[PDB]
Amino acid sequence: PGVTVKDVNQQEFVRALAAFLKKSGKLKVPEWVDTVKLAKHKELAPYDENWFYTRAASTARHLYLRGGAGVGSMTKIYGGRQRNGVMPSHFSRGSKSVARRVLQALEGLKMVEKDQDGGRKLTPQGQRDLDRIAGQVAAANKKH
Amino acid sequence: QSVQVFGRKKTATAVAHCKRGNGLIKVNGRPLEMIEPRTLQYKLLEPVLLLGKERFAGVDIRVRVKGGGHVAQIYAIRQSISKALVAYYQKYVDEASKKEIKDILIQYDRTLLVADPRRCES
Amino acid sequence: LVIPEKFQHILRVLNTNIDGRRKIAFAITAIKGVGRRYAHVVLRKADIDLTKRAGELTEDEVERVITIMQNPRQYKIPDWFLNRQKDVKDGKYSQVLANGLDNKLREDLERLKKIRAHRGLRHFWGLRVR
Amino acid sequence: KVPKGTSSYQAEWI
Amino acid sequence: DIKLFGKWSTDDVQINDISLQDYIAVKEKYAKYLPHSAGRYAAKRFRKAQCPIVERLTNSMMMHGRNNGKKLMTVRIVKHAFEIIHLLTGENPLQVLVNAIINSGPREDSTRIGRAGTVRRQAVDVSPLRRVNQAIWLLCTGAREAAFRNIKTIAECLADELINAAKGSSNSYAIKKKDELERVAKSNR
Amino acid sequence: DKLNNLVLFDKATYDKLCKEVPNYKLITPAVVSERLKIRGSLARAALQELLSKGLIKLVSKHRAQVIYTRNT
Amino acid sequence: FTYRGVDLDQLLDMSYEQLMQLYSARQRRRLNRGLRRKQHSLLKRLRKAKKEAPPMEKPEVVKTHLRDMIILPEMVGSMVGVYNGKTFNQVEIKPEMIGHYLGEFSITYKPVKHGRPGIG
RNA sequence: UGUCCUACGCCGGCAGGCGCGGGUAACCCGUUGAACCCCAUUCGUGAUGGGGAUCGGGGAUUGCAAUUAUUCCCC
Repeated sequence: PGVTVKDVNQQEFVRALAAFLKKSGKLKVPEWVDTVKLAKHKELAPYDENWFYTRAASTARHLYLRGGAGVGSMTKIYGGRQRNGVMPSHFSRGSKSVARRVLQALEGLKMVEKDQDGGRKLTPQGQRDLDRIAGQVAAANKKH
Repeated sequence: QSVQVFGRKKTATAVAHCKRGNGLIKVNGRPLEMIEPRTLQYKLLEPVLLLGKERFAGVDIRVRVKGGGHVAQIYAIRQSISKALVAYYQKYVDEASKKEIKDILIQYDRTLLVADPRRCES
Repeated sequence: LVIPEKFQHILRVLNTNIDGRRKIAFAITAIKGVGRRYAHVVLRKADIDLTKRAGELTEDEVERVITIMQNPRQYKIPDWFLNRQKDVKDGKYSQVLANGLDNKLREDLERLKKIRAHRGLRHFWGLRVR
Repeated sequence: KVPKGTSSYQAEWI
Repeated sequence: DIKLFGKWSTDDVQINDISLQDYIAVKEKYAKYLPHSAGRYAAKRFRKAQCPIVERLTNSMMMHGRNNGKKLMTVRIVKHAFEIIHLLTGENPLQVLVNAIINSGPREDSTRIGRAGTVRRQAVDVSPLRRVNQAIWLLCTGAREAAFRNIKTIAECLADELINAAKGSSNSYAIKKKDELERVAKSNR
Repeated sequence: DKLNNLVLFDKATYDKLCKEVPNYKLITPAVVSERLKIRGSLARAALQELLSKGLIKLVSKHRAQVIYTRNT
Repeated sequence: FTYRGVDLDQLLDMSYEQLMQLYSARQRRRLNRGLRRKQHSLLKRLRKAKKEAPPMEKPEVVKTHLRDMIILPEMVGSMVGVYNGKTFNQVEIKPEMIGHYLGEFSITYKPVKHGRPGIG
């Protein structure tokens, strides 16, 4: 029963983690998730109705893969093409408050621990949870 | 009891560490099927599909990759894995297996052992 | 999907013909003063699934979409999203609609001619303002 | 039709 | 055994015309797993004849400027077009590709002789390497104008052009252009 | 002339969908969109419905091209 | 007349920091930064010209080179000439145009009427 | 590249503000966590959801001063 998150399809791992967070029930969801835009370079609201859980799941997995990351690094990770009009396109960071409240909601789930180093890292119980969903996807992948 | 090789393409350098194992091929803590350009997947199974899992029975190989892009990293990965197997069969296996494997790989393609000397120019 | 009998080919909304065969969000976008962002948020606030087409909607859903579109603010649409934030006349956070844009554009233009500002005279000659 | 206080520099604007 | 995309056989491919046999490089040692190889093939003259012909078709598929560097897209489009060919015809799509290249390449062409002002052209023979190159170029161009503004995906249109050229019917762009070039050359002499 | 496509099915269109479609050997949204002048979104909806029903085999799923097969 | 739903009388009697909510961002930033001594001198000049006027007659014209003035509600009724680099333009200060600068009321250039082109 | 480059937290729809540390630099920015590209969703051949000019409103910084839109953000 020894499996690792790194030996799992990352996309399906994010989807399964989002499903686990959704059927978990308790999670701090802001009231403006249906009006927010996720970056200054993005154009529309996301098509997925429950994008917040997927974002929190991907955030938790990113803190698993490389910890010690703050809000600024998380905005650096999710940046993209700013289509500046007739101007040449550039690179722009994501929305700061969205990532900040994602981290605040996840530490409200006691899954993310504040660090003396300066950033944030993953709790050991959160690591156990991530290993449990990783084993779930491994079982649903190698047997199907 | 172990060997350490490198393989470069443009800028990407993949370092391969090979030892006595149980038939597992690992890169950056991820399985070889778990690298994000699955379109270019058969290029990185070319040593395995060319050579079979029978001679990869007791080999543990780890690859850590720095720099480059995506395609150059994949070519560095396959080159590093192949050089690791060749050096392992040099140091710990006989020489006839070495020349047989080298003949098969060279008659397949040349880039999988020798690196492209061309790089980005000023 | 199946054939809906109660399908409206053309919608008649707010002095505007709406192509009913289109998607709901972009059919609402087809009128003046509503873009894809505003149509998406007013449809999310109406608790309506976004995957449906415009013509195969019931009348109560259409009228409640029009109701939420007419008065945004007390239906929890925030006052940074609307078209006209501070009107010069009354200063009310108001989202204006197809006749409203043209009417208030004309009144802004005519008050700018009455002011005799540089922008109003530039509009009168008909040159670039920005 | 010229306003009361405007100058020729801006009377050509009107 | 080496199978293109892991499924497609190469030993069933037979060359009809022996003049193009030594240049259509698909058969035994030139069969690979993927069209992507990124080898130095234009370093010295006639080295591109050693190139696998699927790689040639892929490399002539990125020609237009907005797709001028993307190769993984071209190899997945080649894979999809081979799927479309296999479900339509039922044959080996490599055989269909080889037949299309054979039936697409012009055999003679007009050329200008004399000086600047000599507006009469002489008909000359066409090299086999040039014949293969121009056949690939015309097939890819037929795939381009076959799919500019339509619902049809370019993989489907590339498969349709390849099948129409392998059948030799008067529907492919390459077949029509080859017929026009040969008629012009026969008129000039 | 402009192309007019049905965003929703018709009775004759549904009759040609349930019967005349799953014997076309190869199935893509483009060919079913061009033979019957059907909008492509309705085309993928129809092909997904027929795959869920089980009358049409599936070869390939991708972001750009999806390839289906007539069953036997 | 009304301005953001506020009429002129309670515009005049209102204190200074509630006008720091009723303008645009530019005018609020300028008046929060603080007006220069020349602004304040012109302000005294305008209030002096307004108080020293007959009730039925319009005030005396005050000429200025200042183009960065923001029209506060205190100057409604002032008879002001603005320099545009060459000539003064005299204007009544109307109350619907408080949220603007003075310099845009004297245009500094002429509208271009194109003549017959020369050799080129 | 840097004594203006920014790490972290909080307030923020977002431009941005607030409290704090490092770096006169293979140390801190920075494993420079780049974009194309890849995989899934919606669109479906029409001035279209392509293309974004031109305009109408608000907000925030830079600067003695942005009215003749400095710049950036949001409908």
